[PDB]
Amino acid sequence: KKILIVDDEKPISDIIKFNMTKEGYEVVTAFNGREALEQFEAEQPDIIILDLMLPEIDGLEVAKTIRKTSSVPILMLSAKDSEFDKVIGLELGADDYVTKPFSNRELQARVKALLRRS
Ligand code: BEF
Ligand SMILES: [Mn+2]
Repeated sequence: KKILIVDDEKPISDIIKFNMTKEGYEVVTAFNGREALEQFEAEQPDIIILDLMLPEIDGLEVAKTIRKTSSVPILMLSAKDSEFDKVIGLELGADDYVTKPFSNRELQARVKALLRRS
């Protein structure tokens, strides 16, 4: 399975990539919202892990745009942890929303759960 990891912070992207590589997934990365949409179109990932505070296009906009044409599972991963943040992310099309800092093991389990019901 292929996972697109969207995060502008390289250290965070690297940690998620390492953990997804350990699960046997193929990993593709994007460091801003524009790169996220370009990688989504070129790579057709099975699941997207999506940061929200991104340069060029924010994660909420990326999710809304992707949802116009695809039902690909989206797991938002952000430091934005308010009730409004989680509700808006889910209402715009996210299948899950995990807050930073996060557990690598829980992330793996949620990606598995999402792939299970998608
Ligand atoms: F910058 Be991500 F929204 F944590
Ligand atoms: Mn960010």
